[PDB]
Amino acid sequence: GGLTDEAALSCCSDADPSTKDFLLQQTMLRVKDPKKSLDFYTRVLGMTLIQKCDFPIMKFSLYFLAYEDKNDIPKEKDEKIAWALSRKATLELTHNWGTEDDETQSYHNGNSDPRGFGHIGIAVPDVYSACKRFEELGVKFVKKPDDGKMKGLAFIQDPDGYWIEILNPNKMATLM
Amino acid sequence: GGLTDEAALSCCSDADPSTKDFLLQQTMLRVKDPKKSLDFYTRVLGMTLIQKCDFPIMKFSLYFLAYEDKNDIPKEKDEKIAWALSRKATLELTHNWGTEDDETQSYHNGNSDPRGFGHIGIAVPDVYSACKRFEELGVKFVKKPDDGKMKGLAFIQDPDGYWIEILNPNKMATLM
Ligand SMILES: COc1c(/C=C/C(=O)c2ccc(O)cc2)ccc(O)c1O
Ligand SMILES: COc1c(/C=C\C(=O)c2ccc(O)cc2)ccc(O)c1O
Ligand SMILES: [Zn+2]
Ligand SMILES: [Zn+2]
Repeated sequence: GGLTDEAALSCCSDADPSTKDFLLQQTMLRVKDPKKSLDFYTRVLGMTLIQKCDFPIMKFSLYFLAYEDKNDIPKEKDEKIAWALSRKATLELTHNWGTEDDETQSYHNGNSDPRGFGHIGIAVPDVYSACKRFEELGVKFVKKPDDGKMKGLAFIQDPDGYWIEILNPNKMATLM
Repeated sequence: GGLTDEAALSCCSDADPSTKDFLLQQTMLRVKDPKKSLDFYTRVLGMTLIQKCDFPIMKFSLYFLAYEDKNDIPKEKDEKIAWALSRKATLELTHNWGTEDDETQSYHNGNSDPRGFGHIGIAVPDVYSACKRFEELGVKFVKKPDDGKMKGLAFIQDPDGYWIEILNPNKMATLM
C-alpha cells in the first residue's frame, strides 16, 4: 500500500546545478477541431492564444495557450516564438489536418483502457462559482463539485473529452 | 489545410473577468512505480517533490513535483497544501497501489493508437549539454537532438515511457 512520506522523500535527490534553470513549459494534447478547442480554452477557461505554428509538409498546426496578458505578446515573429516557448504552464494543442472532417476519428482521453495521462488541472479562487458559470455555458461535466465523496473538487471536459480538474487550493486542506 | 492565422484568432475570446486569477496548476500522469518516477524527475530532471497525498480507502497516492526551491516549501502541513496546489506548472503523479508488482500492467504514453496526450516539455538553456548528461545517466531517448528532421530538439522517456520534450526556446526560431 504505497510509500510512506519518509520513503518517498528518500527517493528524491537534490537538483543538479545543471538543471537549475529548467522549467515545465508545456503539456501537449492532440485536438480534433481547433476551432472548438480555441473557443473552449479562451472563452470558457480564460486562457490566451500566445502562438500558432503551421507545418504544411507534416500537415499539422500547433496552438500554444497560456494564462498570459495578450498585451505582453511580442509583435515580431522571432521574438514572439522565443517568448511563448519560454513561458511556464502552456498548453500545446496539436491539430492534425483533416481530423475535424472525419466522423470516424476521435482522440483518447487516457482515463480508460489504455490508461496513462489523466487530466490538466486549473486552480480557481472558488470552485462552486466557477462551476455555476461553466453550467450556464453548457460545459460537459465528469464530476460536479458536490458529486461523489470529494466535495469541493470538480472535473469538466473539453471538446475532445479531455478531463480538466477544477480545484481551489485554499479549501483543499480537508481532503488528504 | 488547417486554419489561417486570422481564422484561428477569430475563434479566440478575451478572458472573462471570472477567470482573471485562474492558473494552469497541474498535468497528471499515472505511474507504475513511484520509486523510479521520483528518482527520475528529481535526480535526472531536477524537480522538487512539494506535496504527497495518500488515500488509503481508494488505494492510491498523489505526488506533486515542480521546479520550486525546496526552501520555499511551507513548514506547516496545511499551508503547504495551499502553497503547493497554487503553484503553476506542477506535474501530478498518481500511483494506484499494486501496479508496481504487476507484470501484466503498464501505462500508455498516448503516441501510439489510440493517441491523445503527446508529451510534457521542459525548456532548457542547452539541449545538447542536457542530453549529453541524460545519456551519461542511462536515460532512454525517443529522439536525440541531432536525430531526424527537427535538429536541436529532443525527446526523452520517463520510467513509464511518457515522452518529454527538451527544447531551447531561443533556438526554436533560429533552428528554422
Ligand atoms: C509537439 O511539440 C513540438 C513540435 C512537434 C510536433 C510534431 O512533430 C507532431 C505531429 C503530429 C502528431 O500527432 C504529434 C506530434 C515541434 C516544435 C515544438 O516546439 C514543439 O513543442
Ligand atoms: C485529480 O487529481 C487529484 C485528485 C484525484 C484524482 C486523480 O488524480 C485521478 C486518479 C485516477 C484516475 O483514473 C483519475 C483521476 C485529488 C486531489 C487533487 O488535488 C488532485 O489533483
Ligand atoms: Zn511540444
Ligand atoms: Zn489532479
